[PDB]
Amino acid sequence: PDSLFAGLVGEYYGTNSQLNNISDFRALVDSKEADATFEAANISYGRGSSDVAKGTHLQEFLGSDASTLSTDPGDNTDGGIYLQGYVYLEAGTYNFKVTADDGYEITINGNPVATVDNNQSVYTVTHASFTISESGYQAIDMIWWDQGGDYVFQPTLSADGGSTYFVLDSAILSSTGETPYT
Ligand SMILES: O[C@@H]1CO[C@@H](O)C[C@@H]1O
Ligand SMILES: [Ca+2]
Ligand SMILES: [Ca+2]
Ligand SMILES: [Ca+2]
Ligand SMILES: [Ca+2]
Ligand SMILES: [Ca+2]
Repeated sequence: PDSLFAGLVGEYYGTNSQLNNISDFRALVDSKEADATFEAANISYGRGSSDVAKGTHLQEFLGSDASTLSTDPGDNTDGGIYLQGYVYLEAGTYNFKVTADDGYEITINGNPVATVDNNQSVYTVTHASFTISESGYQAIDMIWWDQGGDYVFQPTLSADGGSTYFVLDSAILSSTGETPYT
């Protein structure tokens, strides 16, 4: 049985190898069990300095979500997160606008909808629009990593053509696709 909560299933992975791109982080995820798990209920993380993977920086980065960490990871030079679950969206057009250091990829119903395939100091990208064909819980996953230094990850979403954006949080997230009452 998988726990039902108003959030995405979160996994954190650390490494002492360099993360340069999405492929490197996905390979890290493939290579071992998560260094920690957590509930991603308020996906607006950071900003901080001096490496996400060292000391208590992950806790600080995750903020309101850190109280759900399964363990306190040891130090690494590089690290990142893999989030997966469901997000309630009505049929219509949407676009992400993401602030991040380093890179990331977000997919909805298996299709990439926001990609930065490289390292970067903090930068905000307004991504191209996509459509949702049927109202309901949509499958969503995210990866984000830090190669070192500063770190931030805030992927906001607009349903109104970029006039207003919201953080993905417990209002609309579901870990399993069932309706959370938590
Ligand atoms: O990863 C970013 C780009 O490289 C360095 O400037 C650190 C910074 O956080
Ligand atoms: Ca794994
Ligand atoms: Ca630690
Ligand atoms: Ca909390
Ligand atoms: Ca590094
Ligand atoms: Ca960084």
